[PDB]
Amino acid sequence: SFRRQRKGYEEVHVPALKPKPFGSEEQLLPVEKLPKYAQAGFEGFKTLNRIQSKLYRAALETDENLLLCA
Amino acid sequence: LGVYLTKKEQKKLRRQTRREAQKELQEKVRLGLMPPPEPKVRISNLMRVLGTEAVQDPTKVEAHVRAQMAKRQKAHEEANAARKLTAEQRKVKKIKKLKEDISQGVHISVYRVRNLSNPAKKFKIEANAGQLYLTGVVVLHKDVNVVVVEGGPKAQKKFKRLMLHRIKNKCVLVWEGTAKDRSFGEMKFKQCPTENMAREHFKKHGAEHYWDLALSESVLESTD
Amino acid sequence: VEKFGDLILKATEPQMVLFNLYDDWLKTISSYTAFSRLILILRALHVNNDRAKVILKPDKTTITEPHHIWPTLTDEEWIKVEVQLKDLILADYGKKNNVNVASLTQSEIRDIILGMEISAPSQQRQQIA
Repeated sequence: SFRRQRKGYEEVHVPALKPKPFGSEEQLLPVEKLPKYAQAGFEGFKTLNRIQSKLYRAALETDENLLLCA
Repeated sequence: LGVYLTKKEQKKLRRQTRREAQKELQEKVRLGLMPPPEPKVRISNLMRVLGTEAVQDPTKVEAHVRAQMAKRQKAHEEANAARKLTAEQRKVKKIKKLKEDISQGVHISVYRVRNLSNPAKKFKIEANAGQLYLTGVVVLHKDVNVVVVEGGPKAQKKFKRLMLHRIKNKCVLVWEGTAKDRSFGEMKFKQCPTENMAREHFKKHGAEHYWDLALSESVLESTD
Repeated sequence: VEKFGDLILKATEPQMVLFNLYDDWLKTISSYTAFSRLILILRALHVNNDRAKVILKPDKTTITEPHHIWPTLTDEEWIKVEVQLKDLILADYGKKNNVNVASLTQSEIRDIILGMEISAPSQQRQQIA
C-alpha cells in the first residue's frame, strides 16, 4: 500500500491484483456440461464462473464435504 | 585569481544557506510532502515528551526512545562514513600524490658530506628520495659524499632540513639552484675510489661541475 | 515479596539492611524506566499478589538468583510482563468500580497506576454552575 500521510490522514493504496491465468486444462465451462439435474438450476446463465468450473466435479459429482475458500 | 570572503561574510553565507534549508523543510511539511517532525527525545527528555505513556508501558517507551536515539546516531554515523568513502579512493592516490607541480623547473641541491660510512643514513636518504619522489644520485669517494637531489620545491625544502638538521664530518649544500630538465634517473648508489671515474659518470648527464665544485671545496677546506 | 516477608518476620533483633531493588535493570535501562516498572510491579503486587506472582515469572525457565529479588528476564520479556501487569492493575479498577477498561483514557490509567483517586459525595455543589 502507499502507506503515505498526505495531510492529516495516512492513505495506503494497494493496486489492482492481477488474476490467475487459466492453464491448458482449465477454462470457464459452460452450462452444456452440466447434467439434467443441474441444468435446471443454472437458469439464465449460459456459462459458469472460473471458481465454479474449477470445482465443478468436486461438488456435483462427489458427495464429499466441500470447503470453498472463495 | 581566487578571492577570500571575510569571516562576517562566511557567517552570512552559512546563515542564509541554513535558513534556506530550514524553509525548504518547513514548506515541505506545510504541503504534506514530508511527515511533520517528531519531537527529539533523549533519556533526560523521556519524562517530558513520553511521560504519560511511560507509566503504562515503561520499557516499551524506553525501547522506542532508544531506537530513536540510535536512528539519529545511525544517520550521523552513516553520513560521516559515506563522506569518508571519498578518502577511500582520494587517499594515498589523491590526498598524498601531489608531486609539487615540478614541470617547468626542477630545484637541484648538491650536498658534500665528509663522512657517509653509515648505511642507515644512506637508507634514510634513499627512503626520503623515494617517498618525496625526488630524483638524484649519490657518489662516494675518499672523504667525499656528493649527493645531488633534483625535485620539486617542497621536496627540496624537506631534504634541506632533513640532511642539515635531522641527519648528522659535516654536510654543506654546495649548489642550490634550478635547471631546465632532469639529468639524473632514480635514486641509486655508486662508489668511485678515483676522482676520474666519478667525473666521467657525472659528465654522462652533463653535471661534471658538481664533482669539480666538491673537489674545490675540499681543497679550500684542506688548504686553510 | 517472598524475599522480604519471611526475612523480616524471623529477624530476632532490629537491624539495618541494604537491598538493590534494581537487580540488573540499570545495566540495560535507565533509572527512570527502572523506577516506572518497579512502581508498576509494586502496584500489581498490592492489587493481587496472587495472579501477579504468576505473571512475574512468564516461563518455567525463569528463575530468581539468590543475589537479587526480581527474576531475570529478557528486555521484550519484561515488556510483555509489564503489559500483563498493567492489564492486571486495570482489572481490579474495572471490577471493584464496575467500569469498562476501554472507558479509561490514557490520562487516567496513569493516575490509576500511580495511586491517585478522586471522589465527590457533594454533587449538590452543582449549584456553582
